[PDB]
Amino acid sequence: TGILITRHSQSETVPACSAGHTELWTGYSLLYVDGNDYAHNQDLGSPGSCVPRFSTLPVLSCGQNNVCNYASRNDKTFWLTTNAAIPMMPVENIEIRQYISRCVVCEAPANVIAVHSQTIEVPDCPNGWEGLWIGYSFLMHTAVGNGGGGQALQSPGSCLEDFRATPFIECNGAKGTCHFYETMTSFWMYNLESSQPFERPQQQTIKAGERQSHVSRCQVCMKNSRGFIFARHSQSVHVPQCPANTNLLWEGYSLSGNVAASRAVGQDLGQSGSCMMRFTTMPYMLCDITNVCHFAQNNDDSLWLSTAEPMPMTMTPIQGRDLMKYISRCVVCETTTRIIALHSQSMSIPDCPGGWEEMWTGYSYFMSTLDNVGGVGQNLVSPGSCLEEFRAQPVIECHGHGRCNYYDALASFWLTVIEEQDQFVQPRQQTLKADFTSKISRCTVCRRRYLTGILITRHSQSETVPACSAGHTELWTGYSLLYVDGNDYAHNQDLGSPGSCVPRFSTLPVLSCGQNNVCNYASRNDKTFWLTTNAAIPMMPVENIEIRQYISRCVVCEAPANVIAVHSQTIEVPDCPNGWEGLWIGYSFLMHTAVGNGGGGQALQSPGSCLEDFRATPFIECNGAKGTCHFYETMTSFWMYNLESSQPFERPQQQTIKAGERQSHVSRCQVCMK
Amino acid sequence: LTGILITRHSQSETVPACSAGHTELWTGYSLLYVDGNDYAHNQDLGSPGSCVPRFSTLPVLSCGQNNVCNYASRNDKTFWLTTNAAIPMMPVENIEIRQYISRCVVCEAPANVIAVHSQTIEVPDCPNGWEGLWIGYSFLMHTAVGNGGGGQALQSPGSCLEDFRATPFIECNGAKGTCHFYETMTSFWMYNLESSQPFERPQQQTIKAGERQSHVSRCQVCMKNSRGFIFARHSQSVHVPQCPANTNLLWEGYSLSGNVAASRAVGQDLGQSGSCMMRFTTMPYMLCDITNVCHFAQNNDDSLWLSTAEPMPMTMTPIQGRDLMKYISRCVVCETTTRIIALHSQSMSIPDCPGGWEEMWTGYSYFMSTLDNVGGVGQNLVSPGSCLEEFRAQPVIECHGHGRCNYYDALASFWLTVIEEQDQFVQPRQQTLKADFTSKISRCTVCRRRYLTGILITRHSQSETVPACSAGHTELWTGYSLLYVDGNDYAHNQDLGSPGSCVPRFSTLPVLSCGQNNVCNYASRNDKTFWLTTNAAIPMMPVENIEIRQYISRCVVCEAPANVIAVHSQTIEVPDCPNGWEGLWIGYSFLMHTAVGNGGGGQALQSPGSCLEDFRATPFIECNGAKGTCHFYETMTSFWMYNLESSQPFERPQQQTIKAGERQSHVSRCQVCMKN
Ligand SMILES: [Cl-]
Ligand SMILES: [Cl-]
Ligand SMILES: [Cl-]
Ligand SMILES: [Cl-]
Ligand SMILES: [Mg+2]
Ligand SMILES: [Mg+2]
Repeated sequence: TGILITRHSQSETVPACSAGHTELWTGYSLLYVDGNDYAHNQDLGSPGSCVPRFSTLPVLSCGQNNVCNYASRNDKTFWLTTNAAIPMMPVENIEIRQYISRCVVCEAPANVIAVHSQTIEVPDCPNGWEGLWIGYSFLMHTAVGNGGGGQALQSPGSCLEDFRATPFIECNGAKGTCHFYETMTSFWMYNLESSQPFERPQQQTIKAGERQSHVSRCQVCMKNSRGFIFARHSQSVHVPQCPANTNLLWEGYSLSGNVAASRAVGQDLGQSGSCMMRFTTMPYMLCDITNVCHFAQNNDDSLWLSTAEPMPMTMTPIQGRDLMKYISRCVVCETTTRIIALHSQSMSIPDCPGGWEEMWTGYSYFMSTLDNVGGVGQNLVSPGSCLEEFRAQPVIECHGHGRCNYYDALASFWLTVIEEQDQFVQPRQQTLKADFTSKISRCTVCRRRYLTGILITRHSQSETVPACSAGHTELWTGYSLLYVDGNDYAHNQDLGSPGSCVPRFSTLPVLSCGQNNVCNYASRNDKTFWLTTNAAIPMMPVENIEIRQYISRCVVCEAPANVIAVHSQTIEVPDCPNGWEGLWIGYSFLMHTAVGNGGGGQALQSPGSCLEDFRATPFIECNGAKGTCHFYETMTSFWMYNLESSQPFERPQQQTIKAGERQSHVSRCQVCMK
Repeated sequence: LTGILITRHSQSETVPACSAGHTELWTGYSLLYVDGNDYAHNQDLGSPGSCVPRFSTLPVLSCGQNNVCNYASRNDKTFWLTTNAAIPMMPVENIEIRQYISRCVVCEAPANVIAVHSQTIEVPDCPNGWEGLWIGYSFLMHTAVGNGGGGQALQSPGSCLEDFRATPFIECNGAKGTCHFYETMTSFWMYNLESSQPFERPQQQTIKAGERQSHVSRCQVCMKNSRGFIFARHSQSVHVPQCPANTNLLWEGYSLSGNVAASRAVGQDLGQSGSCMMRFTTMPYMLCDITNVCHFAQNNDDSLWLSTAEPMPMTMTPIQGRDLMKYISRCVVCETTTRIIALHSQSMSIPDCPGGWEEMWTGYSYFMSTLDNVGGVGQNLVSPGSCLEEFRAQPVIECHGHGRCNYYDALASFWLTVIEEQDQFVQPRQQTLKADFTSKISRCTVCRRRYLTGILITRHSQSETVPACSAGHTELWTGYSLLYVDGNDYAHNQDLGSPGSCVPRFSTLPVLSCGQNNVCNYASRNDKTFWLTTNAAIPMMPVENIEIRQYISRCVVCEAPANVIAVHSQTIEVPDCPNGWEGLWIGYSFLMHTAVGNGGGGQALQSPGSCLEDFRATPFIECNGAKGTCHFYETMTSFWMYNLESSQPFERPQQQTIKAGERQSHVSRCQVCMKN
């Protein structure tokens, strides 16, 4: 059954699958798209980072007035690059090919993960796992400023076989050229060998041939049970225990994320990338285009889940071995079946679906935000969105300097209780003490008790609740959540994830918590964004029960096998891979931008990247505390472009596409099940 | 005539003309801002820097640390005020651009010129003794996409556009040589508050087509008929402050710190009249979109007000309604015959005014406020707005379209700290203060000149030796060349032509941060500072202690007898000074900079700070605040005005990689000029 692994060559060569592993397609290694000044990344370990047809601009931009614009602004694409020497001038048409990494997508017989030693040692695979390749721990990237992204440390995409200081190239979309720029920065996990635990990082500048001995090593491992894994966090100084019917792989320290070059990139707390075997206030170094790397020389941060230990009365930063009292511990566990989280949005703890068993219960944790670096958020189907201890301040901030503290702008967001009758009523402002756990949505983490436990999410893009495919089991129905804009950070749910299908609607489904153990509901200026229906656009915002005709409905279904989207990048519907069968066809939906810092995007292998109805404005903006929703000219949708008339490295030609011609310029897709 | 300059934009293809006896200095094209390396650097539409003599879709060059500059090689943008021409269906190129670029003129005026805003449908009268030059609509902010954009100073004539347009600017893709209008472009205009009580909830509205004009605040641009320099003064209390001696009251109002629209905070300098609004409201503006619809208080935007010492309610719930009166600081706007400056001691000593200057008030050195994911609002350190009479850990309160205000945890303040002489070039000592804050806050004095009007000039040596004043100029102080502070990941700059960029005492951390619960923190987090650097050689690794001084540019602040501007040739030729002006120095046209993270900033093109005497591809250094070490990084970019000598105006820029050995020959030149 179709567990899918993606391999990147970091060269002009197309990589190969192993024997036994069936090749699904080959392509070009896509890192991220910069659309309307918003960076939307693909996971390098996922099939969505392997794009069959190259273009410097494989996307189309669509606005609120039935006009789409191709290659009409200043959007960029970023691709993993090769070992070719850095050119003096930007490269154009077929010379580009020498600089774009190639990739292959393969079906593996069992789960595949990356493990990281955080040292010069190559880490071993866990018992019952075997190595596929070894490499270097690739953590984050920025092209310029804080525009960039980062990898999940559980993902094979965080383990690149070739260490390169500049591992990606930047393409000017409409100019059709690609180049390297001095601001391009890579961030790699650092070799912590023999470092003094909890003491100040020993700053280093490293050059040329000595760089590699300072990079953390990794191995990508496949299970020989299909070997699904997850993390569990104690939120205390005590190491937690793996739940019944799961086996301990390793213990560690709870990594929430990293803030490099003023961009926070989180590690999902359900994944093994949130459980580091070695704690440090600075887990990574930066590497520049002149083959110099700097460790703890400038001003970057790490974020760790914390304990309930109080700040000292002096409120001075914590340093030295005192830090041990403040950092949460974790374990990584292996299970024969998949793990999910369910959120009630009520005081009721949700029950596990029929056929599943409860691993733990907790509180619905949505995101943490920071000042002027964005934030770090959880997938609402991940166990990381279900923390067993409610905390106003669940995350502590640490610096290259070697100290950590709670700083005032650190905020947390949790799903709130929404009584059924209150869904379409204006949120009522409330300030609460952080021991009032009765205002916080409850959650349950479940493993499947043979079906491995795959969930499919479908969005109707209408007022009608959609049905599961025949033979699939309906688990719940809900409303199509796209993202929450909280303290001016946009945290998305992928539309293929059950986390985008929330059972209860509200213009404000979250509350925020801050310092002094105080939480606030509907007390500031937050907003939420939902996939919308086919209803006519209103002349002014809609309010309370009128909102219901503009919110897409959804259903979450349990399916016997894996599901992916495939994209033709042409006007034709793509066939499913050999051995897979189609569930629905649609239009290739990549990313979106909106007012302020608003934006997000879909994984290209996710069913969320395949919407059945093409809509230039597929989502609506809800004013959180006002209880009203509306469409705005600041909303943009990005779809994969129909490249049928283009050569791979041909420069995009500007096109303004009007009315009924828009759909003919949009890539088609099919959602397929093994 | 001392060389006071007024800038007018026609919002049309026709070049505008100067008033009666006003002498024309030059004409040009109306530059709004430049988006370089994903950083927006704006020109003040009321200043000569917004009037650029030679158009290009990309009039700038990008230079890096590794011996290469790039022209038209990335995805940089320019934004220009536009005309009344109909919006095209697709981007326009080459000569088709011309009909869409507003023209401008720079004129010499005999006296000070300001904008006054009614915040109503009524055109405000000029203050007694002032004469109107034009009337218009109150233009506050703009965004092109996301939170990239900027805003006007409400004292500036640039906040008073004669023609109201929902889309008053056009966007040019630098390297493609095309310009266009995009659906995400938004303008923000001050709102007509005629039918509303000040502390009642904003009554949200959606306004269509023909009714939009009647909801826009009106303004008049006024010239003094004394030259009538003005300043604001804030009480930080509900009491209306008094105008100091030898100054006269123009109006009283409420202390506006800034606005946060589409997730971009744009401050009003607290020394300028734009920080003193006649009418308070939690939502002073509306947004207007490209489809001729405006929305007032329908979505989620903010205003920022200087606050009183009134305690938050113990419940910590937001404040609403009549209760808001207790929290909003009051202000006055005063006129004076001479100019106003602030001096900062960086110590517990209160500084004395220079010889020939008289003290108006004393206070504490206020640098900036930061907010979460919208940036921050900062003060010019020579402005009286950088000298607040009362220290406050939380000097600013945040207000919403909803009609409520509160302090929120992410709202932080930054103050200049005490730096002893012996603390310079030493690693900062961490300190968390729960009491005795004033032991670590710099003191300041606001002075007016006692005839010379008190014009101050700043020179940067780009060396470790202090530069000299031009003869006839009086030296007031010397210092170190501060470019910007990166605090809570907001970059707040000092213009290199402002005396605020000349800091008497160096530290890798010259500020401390204060926040909720009345706690201040020095060297406690991860802040950093950027200084103009020297001619010294690039180090192989970060420098420390006795090595840092050779890398920090020195500066001098001098009093000049007449006004001083930079002029730019936009060619390899050194430009002549205007008729009746004489040159002080020559140099290279320095527009903006970007660095790690959210780091960046830029110079006003009429400021001497836009004219550096030495070209350096990496003209500044990055100091790690708490570590006390400084270094150069590949993330540092400098932007210079480009040599357009052989470019036709609407010609498409040609990509060029420019290697060391010819970088200087592609850089516009400048001369800094003083009125005779
Ligand atoms: Cl584009
Ligand atoms: Cl809110
Ligand atoms: Cl460019
Ligand atoms: Cl610091
Ligand atoms: Mg906001
Ligand atoms: Mg930072």
